Amino acid sequence: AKLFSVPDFVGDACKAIASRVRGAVASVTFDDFHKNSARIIRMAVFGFEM
Amino acid sequence: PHARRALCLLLGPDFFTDVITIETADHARLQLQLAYNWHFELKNRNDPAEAAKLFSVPDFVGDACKAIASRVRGAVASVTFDDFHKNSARIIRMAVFGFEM
Amino acid sequence: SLPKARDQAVFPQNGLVVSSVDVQSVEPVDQRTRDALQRSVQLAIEITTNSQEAAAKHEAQRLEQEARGRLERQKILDQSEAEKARKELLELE
Amino acid sequence: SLPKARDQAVFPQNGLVVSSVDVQSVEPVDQRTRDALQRSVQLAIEITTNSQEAAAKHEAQRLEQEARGRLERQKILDQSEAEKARKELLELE
Repeated sequence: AKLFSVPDFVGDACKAIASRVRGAVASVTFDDFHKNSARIIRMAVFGFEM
Repeated sequence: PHARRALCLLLGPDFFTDVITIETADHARLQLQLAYNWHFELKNRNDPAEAAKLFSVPDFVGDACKAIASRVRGAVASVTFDDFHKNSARIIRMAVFGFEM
Repeated sequence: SLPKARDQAVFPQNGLVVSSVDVQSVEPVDQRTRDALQRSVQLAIEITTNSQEAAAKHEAQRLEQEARGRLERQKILDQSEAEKARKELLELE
Repeated sequence: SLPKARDQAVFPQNGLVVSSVDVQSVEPVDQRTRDALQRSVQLAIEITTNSQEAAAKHEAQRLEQEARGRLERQKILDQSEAEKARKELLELE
């Protein structure tokens, strides 16, 4: 039943990832955001070191 | 202030698609859409006192949005626009629950 | 608790306790605090633009000067080889 | 309690006690305290803009001067290598 906890899980996932991606790209120049585009966006989503 | 009305108090995790109008130390007036990932917490889901404490505030959605918006705006008020955009999520997330743990 | 005061604003007349006080937004109503601090906005943002463009100009000068630096050394090293065999030039000439 | 006075304004005539006195807003009604202290507003906010832009100009000069500083040193170190092999240049020349 915890599956149906959030009733709009699609929107929740999209908004959370969009927010964190935008916040992390906010700290880098356009040159950096295009050199390591996928790299920084993918570390933006789940930023950690493992 | 009073738009929605329902018979049930949603306790499950949800969000508020709220937008604030904040102003940083560089006076930069910017509006910003928030989420407020929230969920009600009950350690003993049978006690009448704690269970009725859920309905203490009758507009908990507005209360949460206003409190987080106020504290976020106040904390971004102490930083330049450059800082508020470099550490955007960092400072806004420490704004909501500022401490050191 | 400079130092923080307390966490209770109590009125002894009726027991009314203001747990906390929250202020939402400073309005100031006059149009002259308004788009005159807005010229302040323009200056306080132009300073940021000037700072970042100056730093980038310095880094551009970094690339230019490091370039000229080993430009000199490589002009130098190729003249080294040229003189090494100008030795044979002038021997045989 | 300079020092705070008390917390009671009592009238012995009828026992009426003013526990506290609260004043809401200083109006001053005249239009000349008004948008003339508003020119004061414009000056007291322009001073803030000038202060922050001056500090940012100084930090821009910081980036520029530190840049020129190791610009010098790296011009220097590349001339070091160039002269190191100008040794071989002039030996063999």
